[PDB]
Amino acid sequence: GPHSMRYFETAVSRPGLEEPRYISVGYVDNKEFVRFDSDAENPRYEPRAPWMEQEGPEYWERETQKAKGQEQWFRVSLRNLLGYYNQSAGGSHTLQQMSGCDLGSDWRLLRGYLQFAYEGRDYIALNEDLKTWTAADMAAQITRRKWEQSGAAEHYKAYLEGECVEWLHRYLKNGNRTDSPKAHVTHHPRSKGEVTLRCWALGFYPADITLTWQLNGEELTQDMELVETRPAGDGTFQKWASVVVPLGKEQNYTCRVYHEGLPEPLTLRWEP
Amino acid sequence: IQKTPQIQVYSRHPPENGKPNILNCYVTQFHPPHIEIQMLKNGKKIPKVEMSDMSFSKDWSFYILAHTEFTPTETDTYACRVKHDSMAEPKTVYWDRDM
Amino acid sequence: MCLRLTAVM
Repeated sequence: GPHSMRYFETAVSRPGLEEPRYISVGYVDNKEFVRFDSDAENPRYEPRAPWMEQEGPEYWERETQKAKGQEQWFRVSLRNLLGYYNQSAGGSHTLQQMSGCDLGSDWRLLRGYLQFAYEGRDYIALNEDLKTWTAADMAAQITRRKWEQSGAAEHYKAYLEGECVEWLHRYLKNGNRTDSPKAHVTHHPRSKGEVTLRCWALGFYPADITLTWQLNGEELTQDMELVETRPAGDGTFQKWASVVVPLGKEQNYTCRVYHEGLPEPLTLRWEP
Repeated sequence: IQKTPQIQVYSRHPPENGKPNILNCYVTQFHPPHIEIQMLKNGKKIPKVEMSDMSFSKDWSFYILAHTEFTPTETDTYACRVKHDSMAEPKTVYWDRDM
Repeated sequence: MCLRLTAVM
């Protein structure tokens, strides 16, 4: 199937902190596999999935020293952004980065990513051509011009097409899974003359899933309540969707569960 | 600007009274990432609460999972209390075994 | 393998 790598990086300043905290989290196929945190007693990239312990000490020493460089890059960048936005001393500020590459099922590069946010809002991103930058804010154009003048994107294009794909291939080798939903309906009467059917889906991975309720053969988009998909904490996820029905008519309501691990969608009903 | 934490409180496994289980407090969609999360039993802080590490989603918002061992009963109330700068008051979400 | 940013913002 398709594959990906991402590094999510955060630098955080708070008024009661002299220096920013820097965190970098690496992902392969949307699961964390390495993490660097400057708050640690001895900061270093650390393995976060057992298959990563395969890597030797000079891997970790090299990644760790890059992270120390990135930490300083974020510090300087947070200081410059403060001036760009005419923000004074004495607030909390955040710089975020996501970067990485998407691979098709043939393991070829589909797309590389490099995006930044300041205060949780889009600041500047490398466009899909890996050659030009998009920046919305007036304050952001200062960065775009600098990076255009320095030709920074050339180095980023080379990473996203080169090392990002090459090392992602190495990682997919070293760690060479879906779990299907298990579904049931629970019965809860909301009032006299009405009943809530709750369709649960439990124990599934990946997290993406869809639950619907159908009348005859009628999807009921509004009127139906749901929860955001949530981690069970064991690696799997959960969701439910519920709808209010006249009692006795429970049998004319069918729930459907859509998930990429299923041979076909599940259909189910309340079972006395 | 500040984004208001969304909170869910729910058990890892289908709850059975008297049977050990794991209670989760899942907090999403907040910004800035600084946040305080407490889990309560009958209004009392639960001593050891495990806390996932700082993470954020594609839309840039942060999320964290807090969790702790618990044994549900018919009458005990479990809650998650969250303090975040987007809110003038802490927000408490109470565990509902049906949700 | 994490990317190395060059020029600061």
